[PDB]
Amino acid sequence: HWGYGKHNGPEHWHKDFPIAKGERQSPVDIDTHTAKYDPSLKPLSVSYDQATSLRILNNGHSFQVEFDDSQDKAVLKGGPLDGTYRLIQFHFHWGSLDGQGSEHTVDKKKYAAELHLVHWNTKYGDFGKAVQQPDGLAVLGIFLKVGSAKPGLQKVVDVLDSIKTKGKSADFTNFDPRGLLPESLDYWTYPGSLTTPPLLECVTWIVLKEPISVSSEQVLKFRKLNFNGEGEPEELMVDNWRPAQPLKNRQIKASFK
Ligand SMILES: CCc1cc2c(cc1OS(N)(=O)=O)CC[C@@H]1[C@@H]2CC[C@]2(C)C(=O)CC[C@@H]12
Ligand SMILES: CCc1cc2c(cc1OS(N)(=O)=O)CC[C@@H]1[C@@H]2CC[C@]2(C)C(=O)CC[C@@H]12
Ligand SMILES: [Zn+2]
Repeated sequence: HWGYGKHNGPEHWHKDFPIAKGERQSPVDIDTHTAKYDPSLKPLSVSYDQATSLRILNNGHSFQVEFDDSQDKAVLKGGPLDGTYRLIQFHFHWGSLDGQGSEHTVDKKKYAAELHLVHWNTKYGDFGKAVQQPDGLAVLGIFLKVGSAKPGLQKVVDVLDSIKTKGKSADFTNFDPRGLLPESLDYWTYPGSLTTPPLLECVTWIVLKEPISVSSEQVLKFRKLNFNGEGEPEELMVDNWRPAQPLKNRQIKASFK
């Protein structure tokens, strides 16, 4: 099955998933000089006050914190988006070294990690139907750099010991994702895809310009997770990022001058 190794990594994915070579694949390099300010972009609205987390899961590629999305609680609206998108989960991508790990890049710069807050367009009724639509998902991407600790991340870091291996989960209630957000909501936006198989072209990407800082110890704990299941040979969960893909016939728009 697909993964991030030499024999099953991103350069192999197109064999099982030919859309890997499609017209709106993600991630991309954000060329800041070529991105254009768009006055038509409505204000961006991140409303997470009623977010209800449930569980944290090692999914074999990364780890994810899942939310109760059976009601309109935590939602993303505005910006480039038409309608309302509901938060279902967040997860991260990260490196084996601080100098790599992000999926998007900014003028070719790679960050240590990238947080993805995944939301689905409520007009499609549930997540599985939404991923079949060109405007089905909105993913808010946030870069992580290594510096000061992010206090709001520590509760996540400390439960990772309980989900070391693939398929392990743990209860994870009352976690507030507002503690993972930078000060500014200035962003770049473009139409793209999921960055793992099945690589569906269903995502409006909204990538924040301002990174959050996390500590070396916090990201080190990400790197102690395992891709493997319990009782299997240990494979450290690191470098679970897809590299930048061709921009093709797309323009990246900026929310800011
Ligand atoms: C990989 C594409 C895909 C993923 C998913 C579903 C359906 C999918 O499309 S498809 N075509 O049915 O396979 C349904 C459940 C989803 C799961 C992703 C992780 C989710 C969102 C959570 O965190 C909790 C609910 C989980
Ligand atoms: C649907 C959003 C999305 C979900 C997921 C990933 C990437 C995503 O796209 S992105 N990076 O936000 O564009 C990476 C790993 C995925 C995880 C969902 C649960 C999965 C499918 C499993 O159970 C095994 C693999 C797990
Ligand atoms: Zn992701």
